[PDB]
Amino acid sequence: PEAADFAQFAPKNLQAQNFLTATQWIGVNTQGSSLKNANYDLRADPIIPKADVGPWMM
Amino acid sequence: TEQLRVGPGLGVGPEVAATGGFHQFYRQLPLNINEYKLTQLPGRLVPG
Amino acid sequence: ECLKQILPGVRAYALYVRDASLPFSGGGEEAFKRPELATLKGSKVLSGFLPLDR
Amino acid sequence: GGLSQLVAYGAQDVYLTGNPQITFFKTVYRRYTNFAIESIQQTINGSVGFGNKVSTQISRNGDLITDIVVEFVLTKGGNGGTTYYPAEELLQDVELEIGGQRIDKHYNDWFRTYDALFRMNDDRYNYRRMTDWVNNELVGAQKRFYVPLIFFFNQTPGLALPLIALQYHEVKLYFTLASQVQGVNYNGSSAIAGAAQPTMSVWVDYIFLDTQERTRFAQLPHEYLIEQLQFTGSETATPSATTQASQNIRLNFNHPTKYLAWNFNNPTNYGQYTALANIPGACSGAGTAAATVTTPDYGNTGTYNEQLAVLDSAKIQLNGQDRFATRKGSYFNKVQPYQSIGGVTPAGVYLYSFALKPAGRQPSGTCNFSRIDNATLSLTYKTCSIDATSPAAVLGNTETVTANTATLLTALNIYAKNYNVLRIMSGMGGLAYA
Amino acid sequence: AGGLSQLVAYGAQDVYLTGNPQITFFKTVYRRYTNFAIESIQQTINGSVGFGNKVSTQISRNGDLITDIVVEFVLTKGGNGGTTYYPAEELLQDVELEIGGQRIDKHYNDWFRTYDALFRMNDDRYNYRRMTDWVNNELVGAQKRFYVPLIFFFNQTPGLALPLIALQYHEVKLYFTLASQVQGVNYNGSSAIAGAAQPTMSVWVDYIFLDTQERTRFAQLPHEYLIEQLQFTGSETATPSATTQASQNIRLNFNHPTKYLAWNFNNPTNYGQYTALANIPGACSGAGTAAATVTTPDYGNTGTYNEQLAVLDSAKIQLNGQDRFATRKGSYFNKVQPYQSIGGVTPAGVYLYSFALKPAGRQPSGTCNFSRIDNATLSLTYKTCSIDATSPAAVLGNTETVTANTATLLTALNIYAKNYNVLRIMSGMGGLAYA
Amino acid sequence: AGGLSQLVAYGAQDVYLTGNPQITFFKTVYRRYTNFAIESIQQTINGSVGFGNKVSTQISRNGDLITDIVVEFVLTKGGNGGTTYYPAEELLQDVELEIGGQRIDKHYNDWFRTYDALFRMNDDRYNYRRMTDWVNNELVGAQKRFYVPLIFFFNQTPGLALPLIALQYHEVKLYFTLASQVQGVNYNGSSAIAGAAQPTMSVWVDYIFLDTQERTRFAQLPHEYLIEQLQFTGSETATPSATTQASQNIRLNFNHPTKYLAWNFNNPTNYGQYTALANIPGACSGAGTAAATVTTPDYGNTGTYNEQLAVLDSAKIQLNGQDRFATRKGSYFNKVQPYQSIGGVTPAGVYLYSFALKPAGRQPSGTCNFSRIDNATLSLTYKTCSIDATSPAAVLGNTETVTANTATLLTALNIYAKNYNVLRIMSGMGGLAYA
Amino acid sequence: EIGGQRIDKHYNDWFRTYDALFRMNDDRYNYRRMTDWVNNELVGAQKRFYVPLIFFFNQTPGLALPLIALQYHEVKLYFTLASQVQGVNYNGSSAIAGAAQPTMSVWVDYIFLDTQERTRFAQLPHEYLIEQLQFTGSETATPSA
Amino acid sequence: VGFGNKVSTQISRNGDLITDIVVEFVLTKGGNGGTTYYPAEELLQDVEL
Amino acid sequence: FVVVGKFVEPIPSNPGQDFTLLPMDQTYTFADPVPDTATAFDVVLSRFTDKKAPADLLKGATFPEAAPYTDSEVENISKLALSRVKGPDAPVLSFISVEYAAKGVDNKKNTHYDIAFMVYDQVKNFSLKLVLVAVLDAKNKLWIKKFSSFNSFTPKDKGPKGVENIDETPLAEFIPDFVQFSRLYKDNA
Repeated sequence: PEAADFAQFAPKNLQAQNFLTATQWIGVNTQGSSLKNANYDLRADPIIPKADVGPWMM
Repeated sequence: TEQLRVGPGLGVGPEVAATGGFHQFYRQLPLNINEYKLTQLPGRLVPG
Repeated sequence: ECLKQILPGVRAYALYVRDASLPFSGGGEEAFKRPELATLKGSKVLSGFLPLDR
Repeated sequence: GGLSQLVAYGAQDVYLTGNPQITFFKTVYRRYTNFAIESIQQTINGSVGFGNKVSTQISRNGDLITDIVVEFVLTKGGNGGTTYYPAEELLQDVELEIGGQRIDKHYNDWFRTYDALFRMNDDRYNYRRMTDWVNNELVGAQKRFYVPLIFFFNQTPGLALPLIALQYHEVKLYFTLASQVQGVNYNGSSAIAGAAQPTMSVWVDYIFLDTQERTRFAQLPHEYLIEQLQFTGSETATPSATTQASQNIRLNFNHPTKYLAWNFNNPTNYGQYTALANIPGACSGAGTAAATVTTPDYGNTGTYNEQLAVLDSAKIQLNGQDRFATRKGSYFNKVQPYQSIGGVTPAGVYLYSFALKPAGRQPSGTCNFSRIDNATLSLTYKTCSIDATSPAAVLGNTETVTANTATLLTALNIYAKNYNVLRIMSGMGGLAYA
Repeated sequence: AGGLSQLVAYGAQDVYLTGNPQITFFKTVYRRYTNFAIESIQQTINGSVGFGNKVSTQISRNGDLITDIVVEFVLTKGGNGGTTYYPAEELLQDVELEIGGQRIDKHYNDWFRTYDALFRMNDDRYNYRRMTDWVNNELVGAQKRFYVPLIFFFNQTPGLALPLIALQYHEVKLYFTLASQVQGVNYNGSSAIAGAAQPTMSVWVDYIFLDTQERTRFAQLPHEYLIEQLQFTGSETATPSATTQASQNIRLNFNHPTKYLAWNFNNPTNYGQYTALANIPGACSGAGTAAATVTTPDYGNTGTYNEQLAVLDSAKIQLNGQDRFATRKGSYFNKVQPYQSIGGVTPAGVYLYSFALKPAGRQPSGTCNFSRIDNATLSLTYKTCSIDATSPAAVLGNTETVTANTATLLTALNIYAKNYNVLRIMSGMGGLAYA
Repeated sequence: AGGLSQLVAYGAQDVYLTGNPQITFFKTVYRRYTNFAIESIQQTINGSVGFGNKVSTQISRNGDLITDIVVEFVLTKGGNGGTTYYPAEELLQDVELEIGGQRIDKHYNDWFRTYDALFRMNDDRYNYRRMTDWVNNELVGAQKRFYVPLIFFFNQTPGLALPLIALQYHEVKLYFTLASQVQGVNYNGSSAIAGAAQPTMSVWVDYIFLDTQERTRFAQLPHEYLIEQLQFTGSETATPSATTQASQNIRLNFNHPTKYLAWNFNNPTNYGQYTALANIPGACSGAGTAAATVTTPDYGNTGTYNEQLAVLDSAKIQLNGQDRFATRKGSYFNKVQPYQSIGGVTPAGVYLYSFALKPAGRQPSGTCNFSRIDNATLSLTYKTCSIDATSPAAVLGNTETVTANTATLLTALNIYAKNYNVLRIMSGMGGLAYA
Repeated sequence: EIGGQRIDKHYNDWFRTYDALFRMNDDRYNYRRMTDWVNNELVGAQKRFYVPLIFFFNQTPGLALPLIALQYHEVKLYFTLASQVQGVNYNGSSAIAGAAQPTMSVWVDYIFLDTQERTRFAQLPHEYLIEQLQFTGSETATPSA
Repeated sequence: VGFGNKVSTQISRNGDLITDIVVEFVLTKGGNGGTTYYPAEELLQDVEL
Repeated sequence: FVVVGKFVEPIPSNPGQDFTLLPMDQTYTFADPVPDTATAFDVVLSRFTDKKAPADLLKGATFPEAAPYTDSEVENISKLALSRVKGPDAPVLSFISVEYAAKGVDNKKNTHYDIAFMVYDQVKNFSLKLVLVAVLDAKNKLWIKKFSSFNSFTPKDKGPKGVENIDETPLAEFIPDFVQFSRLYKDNA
């Protein structure tokens, strides 16, 4: 809602700028764990099938 | 205003001024808490 | 998530250019506004003399 | 430094800051209507004096009214330690009548109970400053007291009484002044020779509205959800030294009730809700040889010392069924107000709420006693076996006992604060339910 | 039975409370807010700190918005317990808030004392006292770190945080004047304390670090903040005496929508003394014994709730020469006004008259716009100052219309008014909508 | 004249306050709410109670939602007045909140003391003390029923009432550990009190009974509650010394979005002792007389506001080695932080650092997520403990950076933090979203 | 603790009770050799002790805890150290002046699986039959003469 | 309640049916053993339903 | 659901008279749980007003008539209007007095009236203030333009919401960018 479409703005070619700042996603874990990214095992560590199920399995 | 002056009697909506006299019929039983924590194990026999 | 940063990103840039390019914001007296006294004493300033009617 | 907290953003923060809805760094003040407030003196009809009845009619000076403060001027009939909230005691009662209908009525004891239970901290202290002598003043000292009223319209502007909408009804406050006020004109039962009669003045704070709002009040019908006090006095089962008295007191109350409040008292001594004893502050001369455990230290009449209270336990039942499990008296004195008010309640004063927040104005759960055939408060009293003249007997004793002087607390006062609707229209007002 | 028995007994009277229900109480929806962080940054003080000196600081651009400001002091007791009274508050003689050279507001040591006396309360007030005084019977030579929070509009709520980031062209400065003397620290009454230490001072500002989306808006967009300002003038108090009830009509040179007026009478010699001195416990140096004097206060007990030592018999305020309300006793303005409007307990000698329903809050709730009033006047009647202050019986047993003979020492009157204005910030600059 | 003379004085400066009005204060519309009732119901304690016992209760499905919980205890004094300090609080060593076997939260007796020290105030604080201690000069053998309210998120507000009803397959339990010893009840310092009675105990849960429409929604709909949790770790204090300023780098093994972090330094021997003992009134057993000792506290007056007896000199919190704020005095955490964030008064020896604007409330209003901070550290600097605790001149006349020699006994450090997690309920079961 | 849930909890007394009932012969002796001084060591003697844990996964490979399958949950051990230990820092009720504070270290034996086995453990759901210890303390009815 | 007084009660509606009714009295002996004869009965002079 | 029968008993020997003791069911409902103030009277009295037949398009410029109103044209047309309330379920509405009575004389020999009066409903035991805007032609025909209850003529709007607390300061809106966080998460899949 803020900033009412300014069609009279001339620099509409903002291609020379990189707006993405990936500073908040540096060093995250699965959800909220804290283990300093835990790069301990010198292996590939395969993908675990975490299915969004309820509190029980079945 | 009208000054309703509701009388005694529970277990019903506000449209009833009075329901019971000295003893209303509405009664509530306790929920019998921890009823699931009782197993009710049956009895069995031994080899004759 | 990218749009959460970009859409405000674009806004920030466009407003930046306004300020980078134009003096102060490019605005007028709206920005350079002195306080209004806004009191009534001046309402009682009276004329010193009355001219003859013509 | 602070920047590292902004950076340290995780999945857990989505519930706190994802897709922001609000900000803490911007406040919006809401534009309001135009009004002004003025304090105007009312005329008192009748005759001011101890034991006399007086009344006042609120003059139609403003559009709405809120606060009412009664001024009294009293002199001390003895030294510091002889009075206890004497202006509170003096205003024996006050009745609020609109167009001849009784909307509400308060008693000196209610003011004491209400304060003891619902006010707190410095508000309570300032209140005491306006109703008593708190700087060790001496005999002959003169002081003006201010006793605020606590009727629904005196609690919040939100319930300002729309006098403008009451063209056909007068609003009157009827007052009864106490026959005696401790430390002012009487000392215990003894009259104080030469004591001065009170000077009284009633002040009403009026709201003056601008045109649009004033018009709405005058032309719209209104329904105010207001509070009323119900009160009855009862004979207290007399506790004794050998047995624990118990009593079933029928709660002859009606209407959606936010809470019940009660106390036991010695009607001789205003504000005495506890037993007296020879321990500091618990009686006149307490702590020494001259101590009298039958005469309170009036200036220190109230106390938080539960040992001197008389309620062992209590429950409320409705139509013979338990409302809640029986709890010890100290629960109604300490926990109830801890949970529902957030202040500290003096020993001997008890509360049981049917509401989440009874101290507020917004309804938050009520017990409608109009729908109960037999509402009863069941009290169990403590055993009054302690020799009050022996501090060891008092201070080192058990849970279920109290002072032998506790049997003097024979007056049982039960209050119920409820909701009703005061509807104003046709230039007249009146209650939705009786 | 149990709670269900209350729930089931629903009647006609309950319709107004729960019929066609709109809300519940048992489920709270918290709103999602922006990311932010708060950090305490030390500011540089220009000028020499010391007694009687004037120093200043410019708030750095170390965050985007600011709120709390705390001025720290290190003081050393120049005497024993009971010789000081809120000395850090006394020391900070005044504080001026200027944005771009434009005075936004200004506080005085006395205002800090009045403000506290009038608006803080209970444990808040006590904790405040702990941050400005010695309250545990500390002795001579004791050294302590004091904290004096500022009370400007942006120092009270995050909602009014000053957007320094939006003030790119204007600097924000705080000018602080330190008192020439502080009781019990470098002077004892009028006497200097040999060997007294100079204060050490530091100014701390709590900064708000915004995330990108909000930071941008603050830097780039215009803002409007409804703010509070303090108006203040000093006056000579008509001197009351043993022989008379002095009267005085004080024109109130105030402007803007005003929430309230506040005032006190005082003895400029003794900071915080708003009442007469007397030989009653806590009312004078040595009260209760042979050495008692009613020429010097018990400094640690300078303030009091004993109305008998106050000097205002009655007062009214007129607007354009007309009564605004009926004349009321000084005790009304001391006890009832703040009862009604604040809810705390105001010390004797400090008075309030509100135009607002809740002047202690942020939201405007009725104001007196003095820019639209030609003659606002405060009319005061003083008490007869006939009581012999050296005789506690004379004081404790006195009447409503009289006070201590020592009450004539309260010759200074401080009248304050707190009002609203609008702080506008645009294109890197800022100032107020009204003068 | 009168109020109308103010009302008429409307001008341009009032437009921001009253033009195109949005609200009025003269007419309140109360909201119609849902039907409910509240009942206080005793729960069954499984396991013997007494000193050193550990018991638990399962909250029965009497009502639909649960809030306030009070643990009743009956204790008898093992000595005279002045020998106990919040003994019912000391007695309840800890309480663990578990749903479906998952730990949701857990409080400790010291937490209750720390929490109170920071967040309760005025008469609430006093009334609380009345429910956990003897405050009317009771003597040996005195018996009282004590009430220890729990302070879990659902025990504070109806807004977070725990939806016991929506947890059809999960049990909600509370585990209570009772202290092996309670000062002035069964022990006096290290000595046991012969003949001391064992406590009686009962747990009371206040249940909310909902009507059909609301009850059904709670039972059937999924829920997400934003709740608070306590994190706690004990540390050994770098032993304070008379020879230097001890210092310590404490890893902050904390996680989750934290509203605040708080800590205290104590002598584990004496519950609630957060300060050094000294021969000044109230600061030690027998203080002020010949019998005074600085090895035993005046238990009834264990707490104090005299920071001179607090050990911490200064502190900072670092996040990933970066100072999160400039180093501030221990007195800054003790007095200013709670002034700013709570509004109460904090006892000496207890320190608070907020990451939130209003940590005393429910709305997060700013948090520090320690699950995203690889290595947070609390860095504490201690005072030099060179003051002769037995000599008031030294105890009271000393400098900012020193404390009592007896401060060396404050060898325990308790660090607490409050953070936000989400209690989710779905398909009849529930627990916390983040482990 | 796994995922915030208490899986189990042992007490020093349990270790003593457990040993009293389930260890034996040289196993019991060797155990004592790892937790005590059994060769008549004298005051001032220093010794490293090895206290094995007895949780279900500490007893058999068969119940090895699949840390690999717990990607979103942490596994923690909380250890409480006694305020006093006889013959170490206390002698009956008396503190021993000069007693040293303990040094502590926790060692975990980790199983490294090859690719096929590791992948299955990481990806498949598991049901491990485990043991838990329930424990409460009680007052002993005291007998007399 | 006292000697020579008339007192009464309305039976409450707590249950559905009523059977046994017992009037309890607490009396003290004004003399030694042998001086009373079924005094609780003597005291309850009459009961009207 | 209660069963009431005849109670078969033997014939009385000497007399024929006895105590009947008829059954009674003591229970009373309300017509509405909330008390009616003026709405029911507003609809019943609104259906008794005349149509557009008066044709008194002119403003009238009614002026008040200060008098005790003992027996004049105002109370006469008020009683004439109250006598027109003769419906099947219409209330009795006993007349009491008149306050704020205004008369206007139209140049076409007409007499308009704005009469506010008080009525007392005896069946409902309460009073109401009614507004009667009625004109009178030269042929004694009394046309009623609007006959309803006072306080029912509400103003245009009720501006202020009527906040309950004195100072609470609700949280301000975030006011996001071009998509306002709704179309952002809704447009993407």
